[PDB]
Amino acid sequence: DPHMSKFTWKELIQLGSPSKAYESSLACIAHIDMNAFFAQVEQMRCGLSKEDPVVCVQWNSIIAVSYAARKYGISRMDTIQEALKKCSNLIPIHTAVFKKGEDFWQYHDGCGSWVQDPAKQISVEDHKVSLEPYRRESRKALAIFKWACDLVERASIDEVFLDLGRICFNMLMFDNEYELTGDLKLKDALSNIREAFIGGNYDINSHLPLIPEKIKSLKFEGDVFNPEGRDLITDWDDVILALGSQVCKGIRDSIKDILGYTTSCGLSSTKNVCKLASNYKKPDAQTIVKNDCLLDFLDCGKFEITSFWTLGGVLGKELIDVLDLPHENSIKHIRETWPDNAGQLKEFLDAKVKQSDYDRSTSNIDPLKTADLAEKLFKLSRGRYGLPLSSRPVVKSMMSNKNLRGKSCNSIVDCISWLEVFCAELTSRIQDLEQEYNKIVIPRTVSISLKTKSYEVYRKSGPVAYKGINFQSHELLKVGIKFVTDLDIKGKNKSYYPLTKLSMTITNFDIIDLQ
DNA sequence: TGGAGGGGAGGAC
DNA sequence: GTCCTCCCCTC
Ligand SMILES: Nc1ccn([C@H]2C[C@H](O)[C@@H](COP(=O)(O)OP(=O)(O)OP(=O)(O)O)O2)c(=O)n1
Ligand SMILES: [Mg+2]
Ligand SMILES: [Mg+2]
Repeated sequence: DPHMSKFTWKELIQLGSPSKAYESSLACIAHIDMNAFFAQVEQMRCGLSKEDPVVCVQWNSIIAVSYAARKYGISRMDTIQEALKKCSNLIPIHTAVFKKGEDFWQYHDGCGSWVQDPAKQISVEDHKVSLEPYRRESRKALAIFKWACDLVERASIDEVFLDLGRICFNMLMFDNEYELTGDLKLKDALSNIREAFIGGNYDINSHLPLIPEKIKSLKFEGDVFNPEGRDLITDWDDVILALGSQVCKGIRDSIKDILGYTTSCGLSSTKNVCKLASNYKKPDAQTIVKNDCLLDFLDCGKFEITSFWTLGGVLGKELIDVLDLPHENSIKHIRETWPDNAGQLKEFLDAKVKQSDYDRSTSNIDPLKTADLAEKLFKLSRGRYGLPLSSRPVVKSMMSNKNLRGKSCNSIVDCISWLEVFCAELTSRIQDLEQEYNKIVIPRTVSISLKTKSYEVYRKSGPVAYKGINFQSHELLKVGIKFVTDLDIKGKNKSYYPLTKLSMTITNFDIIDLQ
């Protein structure tokens, strides 16, 4: 019915449910990504400004580039020498490090491979990286996001998704202060829908009324992706998204004012579109993708099917083959080749996998789950694939890793020396989590993984005992030593020392709430 | 890249 | 039944 909204009361009311808000076509999701994160952390640690060309350095690689340094053409994974050729006033700052034989990490400022003095070197032979300064700042940001929003998923060290559903719903229905103009409040613009909601006489399966003309005065905060110049507010999804953009800006300002960090943000009805949108414009920007602009955005030429989370590896490449996708404009191709429903694509997939020709042992497509795959591709190609936000435990796993150069791990005694660093590092991380979150954090399972001189991988995992935080490092080392000596035996008569990599990972934890 | 963190399949136990 | 090994996803 073109006399009514495309959306129902059900879809609007479900914004107030944390468990179901994501499946609403009115969903309002934000993806927020810290700009040049490790470089910003170092900038703030060193009392530097947004104009200083900082780069964060790990061994000889630039692993984060401030926006000031980007103006010189410096890119992530430039070598430090390459970057110095591009910018005479560069401020390279090495990550913090642990020294082999010590049990604490620190910064050695003024030191690195670009320093002439051999007294101010940070040797790859005798140190390991600590990412803990970045992890600490990430946890501080997470606390601010969770204070502002009831459903936050940490997606990586510098990324979160927010479900703004409750905030948007509540603003839409109950906010009596928000002004659209000097003469018009949100409460008056929305008098019809609020009357209906408070009156309580709607049927959940009925469509909403067409939006009132007065709500078209509501503004989006940020950059609205709109190359075709479409009308900004035409249905209730736009209203919710505009309100969400106002809230998101306030949250991002809290991050900036409290921690000092600039962010980019993407706002849309789905996690996958939000993630693309947050990367569209940087630094310090919010890109908003309206439902009516989804195809304009997805087809702008920046993106392919492999741009979507889960599709950037081997499965994505198999799909390119299986679906005969072109090398460019694959998203539009999927949309137009199976234009009506996902059943069209499922039929195509079922035929491909039913062939005796198809190798189930090497494929990453589950032949029993082609309905799910077809729906996922069908909806992703339209910007309408809604995934829930998880919200994670305090920790799930914890790894300490050292890739080894030359003969720096040439025997079991060297292995154990590095394991001692790993155990000190992990125990310190666990202790910090226990204090910060008021928990008991108990490692249950440990995995040792290593690579030989010939790059062959050897792994072993198993249980670790628990005796309290004061014995944690010892308990971890006990298992580490057992596993490295077990693997040494397994490597007998084979190419082994010197190792090229050794790592320890606590792969399973128990977490106990206190208070 | 190195140095992370997430997640799951399936045979071993 | 759960555990261990190996593999695939991402920043
Ligand atoms: N392969 C990678 C990718 C990233 N990082 C680190 C350094 C980054 O600062 C941080 C977050 O990654 P992003 O991809 O968000 O990159 P930045 O925040 O540095 O830059 P942008 O402003 O483009 O987000 O993780 C890393 O160590 N190894
Ligand atoms: Mg970032
Ligand atoms: Mg990122």
